Amino acid sequence: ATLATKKATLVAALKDLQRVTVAFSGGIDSTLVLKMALDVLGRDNVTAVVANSELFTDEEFDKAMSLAEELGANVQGTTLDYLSDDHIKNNTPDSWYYAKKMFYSRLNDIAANNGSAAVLDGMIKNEAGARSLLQEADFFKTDVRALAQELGLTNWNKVASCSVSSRFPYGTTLTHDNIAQVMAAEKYLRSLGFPTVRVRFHNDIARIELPEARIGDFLVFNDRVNRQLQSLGFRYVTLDLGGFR
Amino acid sequence: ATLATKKATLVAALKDLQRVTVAFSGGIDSTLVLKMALDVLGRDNVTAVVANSELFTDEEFDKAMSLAEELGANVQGTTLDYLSDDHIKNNTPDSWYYAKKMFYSRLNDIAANNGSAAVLDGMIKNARSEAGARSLLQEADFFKTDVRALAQELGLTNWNSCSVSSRFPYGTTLTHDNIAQVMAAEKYLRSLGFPTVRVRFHNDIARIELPEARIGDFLVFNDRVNRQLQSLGFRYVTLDLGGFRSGRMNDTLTKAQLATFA
Amino acid sequence: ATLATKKATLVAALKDLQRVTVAFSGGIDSTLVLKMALDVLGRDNVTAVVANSELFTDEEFDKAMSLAEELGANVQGTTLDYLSDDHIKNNTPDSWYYAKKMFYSRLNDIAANNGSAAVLDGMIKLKARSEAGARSLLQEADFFKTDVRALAQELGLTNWNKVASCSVSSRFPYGTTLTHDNIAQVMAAEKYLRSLGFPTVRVRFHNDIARIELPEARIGDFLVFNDRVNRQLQSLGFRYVTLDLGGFR
Amino acid sequence: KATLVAALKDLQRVTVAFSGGIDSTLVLKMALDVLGRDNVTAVVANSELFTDEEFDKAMSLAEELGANVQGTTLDYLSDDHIKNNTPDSWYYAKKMFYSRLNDIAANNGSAAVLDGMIRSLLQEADFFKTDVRALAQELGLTNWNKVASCSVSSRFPYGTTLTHDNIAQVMAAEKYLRSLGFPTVRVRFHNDIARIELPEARIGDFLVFNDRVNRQLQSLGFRYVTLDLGGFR
Amino acid sequence: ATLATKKATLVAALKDLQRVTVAFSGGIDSTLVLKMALDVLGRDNVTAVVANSELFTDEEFDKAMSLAEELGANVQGTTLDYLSDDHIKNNTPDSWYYAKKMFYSRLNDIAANNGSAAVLDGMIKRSEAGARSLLQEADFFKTDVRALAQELGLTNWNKVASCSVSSRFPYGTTLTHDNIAQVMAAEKYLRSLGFPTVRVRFHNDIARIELPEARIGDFLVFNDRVNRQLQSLGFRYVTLDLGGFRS
Amino acid sequence: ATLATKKATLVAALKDLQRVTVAFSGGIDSTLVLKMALDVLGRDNVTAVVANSELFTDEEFDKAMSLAEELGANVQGTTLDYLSDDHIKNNTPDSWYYAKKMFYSRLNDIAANNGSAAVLDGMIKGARSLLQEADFFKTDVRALAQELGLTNWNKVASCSVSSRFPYGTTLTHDNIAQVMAAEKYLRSLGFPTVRVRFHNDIARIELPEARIGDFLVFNDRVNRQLQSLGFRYVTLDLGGFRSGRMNDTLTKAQLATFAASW
Ligand SMILES: [Cu+2]
Ligand SMILES: [Cu+2]
Repeated sequence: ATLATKKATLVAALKDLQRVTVAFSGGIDSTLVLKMALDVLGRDNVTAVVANSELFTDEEFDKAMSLAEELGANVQGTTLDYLSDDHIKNNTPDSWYYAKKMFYSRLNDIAANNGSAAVLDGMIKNEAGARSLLQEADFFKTDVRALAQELGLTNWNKVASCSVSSRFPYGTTLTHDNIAQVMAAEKYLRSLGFPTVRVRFHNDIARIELPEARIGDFLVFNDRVNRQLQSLGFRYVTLDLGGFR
Repeated sequence: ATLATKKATLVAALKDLQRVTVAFSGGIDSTLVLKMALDVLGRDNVTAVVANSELFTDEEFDKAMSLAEELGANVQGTTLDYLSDDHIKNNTPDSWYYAKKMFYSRLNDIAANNGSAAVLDGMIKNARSEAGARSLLQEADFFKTDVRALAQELGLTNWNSCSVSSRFPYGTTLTHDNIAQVMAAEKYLRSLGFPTVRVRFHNDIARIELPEARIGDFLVFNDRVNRQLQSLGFRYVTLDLGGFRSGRMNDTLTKAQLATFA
Repeated sequence: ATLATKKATLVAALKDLQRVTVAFSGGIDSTLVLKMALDVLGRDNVTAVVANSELFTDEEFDKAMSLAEELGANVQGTTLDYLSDDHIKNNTPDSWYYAKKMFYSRLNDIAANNGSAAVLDGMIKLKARSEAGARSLLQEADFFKTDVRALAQELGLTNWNKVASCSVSSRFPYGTTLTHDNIAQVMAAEKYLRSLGFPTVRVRFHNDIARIELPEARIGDFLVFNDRVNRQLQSLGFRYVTLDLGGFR
Repeated sequence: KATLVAALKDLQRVTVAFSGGIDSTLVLKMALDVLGRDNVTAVVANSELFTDEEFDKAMSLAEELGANVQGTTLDYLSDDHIKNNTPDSWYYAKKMFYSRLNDIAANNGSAAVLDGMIRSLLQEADFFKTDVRALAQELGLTNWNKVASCSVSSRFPYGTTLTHDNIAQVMAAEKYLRSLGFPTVRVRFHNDIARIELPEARIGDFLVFNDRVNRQLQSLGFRYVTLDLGGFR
Repeated sequence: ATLATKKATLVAALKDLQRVTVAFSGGIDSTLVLKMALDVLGRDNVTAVVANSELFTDEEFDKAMSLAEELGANVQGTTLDYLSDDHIKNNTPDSWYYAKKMFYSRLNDIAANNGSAAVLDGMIKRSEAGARSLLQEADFFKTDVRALAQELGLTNWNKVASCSVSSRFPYGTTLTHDNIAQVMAAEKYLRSLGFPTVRVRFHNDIARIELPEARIGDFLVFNDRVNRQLQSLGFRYVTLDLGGFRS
Repeated sequence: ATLATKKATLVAALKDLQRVTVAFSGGIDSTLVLKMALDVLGRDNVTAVVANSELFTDEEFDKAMSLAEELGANVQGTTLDYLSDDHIKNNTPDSWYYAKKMFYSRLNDIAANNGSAAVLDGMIKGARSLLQEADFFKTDVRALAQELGLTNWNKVASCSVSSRFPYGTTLTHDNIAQVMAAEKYLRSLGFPTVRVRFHNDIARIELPEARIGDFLVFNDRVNRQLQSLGFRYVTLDLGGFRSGRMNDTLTKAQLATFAASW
């Protein structure tokens, strides 16, 4: 279908739910849903929820909270304790399931206790107690961008967030100390101009993953990065030859 | 002139023409023309035509058709055999004209059989000879800023390319095989992060043109490119030292010696 | 307060004024003011002014003019001669105050001659601005940078000048006296460098030495351009052309 | 030079510890010249801790200098201090080396074992690398081994158990990296991680090889192939 | 099998010939033959010949000529016109054979008219022209050549064996006086920048430059200068091979 | 003329002079003169003098004096105070002459005490440059230096530190030490050929252009180290070391007018 019929589908689904709770991450999908909900139902029928957790950065949460206020939404912070579950804490291969369970269950309690008809998230085309309307309307990454520019949406988080769990090998126990170590290492690298980066944790070895197109530009920073991540507790600071992923 | 009077000129020409067929590329100018024609004459008086060829990728054909449908237009696909004209197949320096003639001839066949008064294109101020293609934006004295002024004014925000003939030296015969070879090499290079790229074809040699500011970024990919483009059929994969568009970024002395050497 | 009440105060202030002249830079603030004026008073009561001078590039002036026209405004270009004021010519710490004095004084002349009630600028929550009686309507209505963006999305604004282009005086040490020739030398050097793909760049002037500042993340990309930049900037009159090892700032 | 000639003449029958390097090569012929080919045997050790290419180049050079040459084979991994790579392993390895040479020299009637360190008669004659270079050409010597090697144990953490496999893995990886033009290189072994040390001035020249080195060192058994940002040392 | 036995064999064969002419390249093998010939037969029975051609550079001919003087030998330069043979001129895969055939035949004109018994070259462990490889008949391997060179105090030879410029041309493209000079000047310019092992491969209007891959990073600073220099030499397009040297 | 005949010219020249003094810098030229003199005249008639000054590093002095010992030459040190001359101390464009005159007067003052006839230097193609008289070129010195078994010279040319300062600048112990410490730090990093040009608070680093890409990994360490030595701004010259010598034909001629404009 055309973008007009996909948008009309979205409006009808929203009109029928009447009052919604929106899982708000700050990326372009969730920003589109949140802004479409506000324009169809108005601020007082839309609660935006932003998850605050130890597995994502303080910077991403702060920008999301302020982004929802900029979009004109009542925004709420909720705090998740992902490490309270033994599967997540010990970083087993199915941790994604226990983490997403804890998230949507908290979001269901929020929407149940404020009278919302569903929880909305930003899943698109190409979690059963969530409605992903963009995927129900057959939106693709191309469509979300087309519809966002039409509404004048302009200020979402342009770099993808993933849980810090992925920086640790399966079986490694996540702790406050070693999560903080990875977060400070990745934060410093982003501060040098590398928004997409991974510091993979191998105890005394840091393995840095960069997009291969940036590795040439990184050379000027070797020695400063070496000394900075050593001051954080790594003994060996390395650059992965395979690049990012 | 004022932007308000240039628009009134454009509507007068549209209202007077009653039924039109628009060559629609997906760029801002063809998008403006199509949307003004749709707004002045209504959906059942406007056929949007999108051309599919061997000289362009299927992806641009798909995105042009999606843009015309999203504008709410009756859209028609037509596919051309550019390689059946030997001025084009043998790639002489004027193939651009014989290609545009073949294109405008098919568009005038479409306009004759659907009862439209003219064929419209999106050429602005700063082929039609024998066809009768009217560039109403240029007839109403539109400039690139005026097209954007009217496009924001009408709520247009979603618009989208060069013929593959430019990748071959004059006299080299274009074939389905060597066209596909060039298109795949350019696509693979784009997938590595180089959106502006040309793979110039010299039979068994591939000559890659890059913006000079990216050549340093490219080195990590040399061996992968070399082996990828060798599997695409090139024997030698090379990088042009002048980069993409030679001379533009040189100093006033060697810009003048790089132009004299052309 | 809410966005919509600060919007209403802003609409009220415009309605009373009827005819306005807008100092238009192209950044998010000036474009917000200009767009609120166009939508409250109509195109025929809103003159947008863009200043042209020796201390800024022809490229930034042309984009500001094109942005105002593209947003649907009647736009006017005014050329200021900042080097005729001794305070600016001598490159002292108060040169900016005299430059903005000369700007607001010209804008009050443009506004008298087209029948405008106020001069509007894009300041949000300064001595020259008040003395000239120019109005910061966003600042009166208690806008902050987040409100400016909230309102700009609400109105569908998505192009403004994201670069904060800076006066060329910052390329000279305090006390070095600006001339037409050494300004032109630096301006051509930065224009040449931007044309190679380096949009954020400074050519600091140390008499016969040019000291180029690049973001450290770009210096590797620069290597292929060493010899061309060396000869181009010498042909502009520098004896020595150098690259700062510390980078930008 | 006068000092060196004095000491060798007095030693009558000698055996030379032959490294293949320029210093060691001086001592062999320097001696062959004053004591005769029949009473100077050159021994070159074959081990798992040094490369086959360095062993093969040394022995043929001793014949090239005109010497009775012997290859003795040392099993350094038979010592538990070496096998487990403790901080004093250099001492237990050096004992096994010089003890095998004192067996060969005792057995063939050699009066001493000599090596090339600047008994180190070259160290006794106040030689430095420059003095060694002028005198070596002086007898028309032009062929040694220009790369002076270090034991493969330094590629392993203290406490890591050396095995035939993990040594071979390290040796093939460094051999590949040298083949690409990086003669000074270390492949430090961290189980599934390979950590490459290059001189910092070569790291830029290396970029063109990232992807090939990654795949080559994985096919050698590493899961992750990395480059140390601090560089060589 | 010993070196001494191999040396004596070489000495015996030289004594037998009495008057010889040596094809002298400057490499270590041709230097060993020349020095052993001078020692066993004396200066007036040994002619050293150095070939001069369009297929090699002038400074490479001069360095071999000056090295032959350093050994104390009467050396004469001879110049070959390789481009006169169509097998070489049109660059067929057997062009190497006709060049070397033309080479050894000129050496036999010189050896006939100076009364020499054989033409000697340095092949180690031709057959048409009767040229003798005494190092090959004396069972020399690279280590024997090196051992004997040290014995005689030989330390000066060409360590970089030069290759005919024919390898810069594809099979079938015809060599001309101009396109050789074009390729040789291009390579000379690239060496002057600090890149000693390099090839400028010729593809009509395209130059395909081969560099060792580990130097390609170092090359970037010269791109534009190399581009314009080789265009001023007559190439329309100047390119760098992504596969590197001997791709 | 072969090496053989030019060497005999040199050997003939040495025998006639009987007693010599050799200006020994440690480069390839002086080492050839010094080693040829000993082989013609013996250790009892070849006085070698090596100069120590404030304009050169202690590393050069010690490296030069050690070599004369290897060549078996009687070698003595002499110390020159170049900073006592106002032409050298204030670095005017003829500073080079008054420095070389002050050098040669010490070398001839010594000549009489030695009892030597002439004083010899390594000038190639009352001083005497026998290599220059015998028609030696840079290539001839290399061939004869191998034939005589010499492989020690100082392989990188060293020049007086005066060239690191603009004409008119007063040389001091403070600024000389600053320039020398900056250069030694850069040499310590793997760049044996380097210059730190002194422009008051600006350091301008000259590198051979083939090394500049290799330098990027040290930008930050060099920036901070040279600031600690007293420079405010640390910069890299875009023209490099010996600007123009390695440029294409057109742009070499253009950088040569740029040079001669000052
Ligand atoms: Cu880059
Ligand atoms: Cu390098």
